[PDB]
Amino acid sequence: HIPLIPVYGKRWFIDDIERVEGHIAKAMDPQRLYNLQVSMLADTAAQDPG
Amino acid sequence: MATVLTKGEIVLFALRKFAIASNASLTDVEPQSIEDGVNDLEDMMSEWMINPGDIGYAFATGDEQPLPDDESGLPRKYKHAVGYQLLLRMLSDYSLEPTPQVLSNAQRSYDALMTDTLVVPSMRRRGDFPVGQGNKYDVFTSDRYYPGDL
Repeated sequence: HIPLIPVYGKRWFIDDIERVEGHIAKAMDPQRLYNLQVSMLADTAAQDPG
Repeated sequence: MATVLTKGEIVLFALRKFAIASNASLTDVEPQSIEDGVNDLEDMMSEWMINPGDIGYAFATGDEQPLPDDESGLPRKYKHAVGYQLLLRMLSDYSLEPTPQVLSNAQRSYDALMTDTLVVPSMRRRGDFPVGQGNKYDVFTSDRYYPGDL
């Protein structure tokens, strides 16, 4: 046999192409939108203190 | 365009519209009031490059002098607006004050001119704003996050 042993998190075969997925691909958009929200709030707060 | 506006026609329109020099009120016309009017028109058009913006006026190339027989380059759709504004500016030479109807006509013509040069700049995305996974920034397009510049 070929001595390479693959390990997958979640694997499916959809359209002649094998597709995999880990545990963080689904959470990219909310995370990088939360970061933008915090960054935009910080400097707006820092612009006019009193 | 249709008949080509000259610089002298615009000042004659302004002189006629307030019964200063026309064939249908009494009589008469003067030669110095023409040079003064044409120079006033030139200075007005120079100023209009700021607030109303460019509208296609043809300036004198090199020094010389404007001369009433020169072609203005304006479309015929603007002559009432330009003439009314010029009349308002040059009324005080003869120590006269405009009537309310003249002011109303001037405002209407100016509004028509303003309507034809709008922009509404339509602000863009920023540059740290993400573009979602829904439009496949990896394969179809490139550069996740909007450019927001150019």
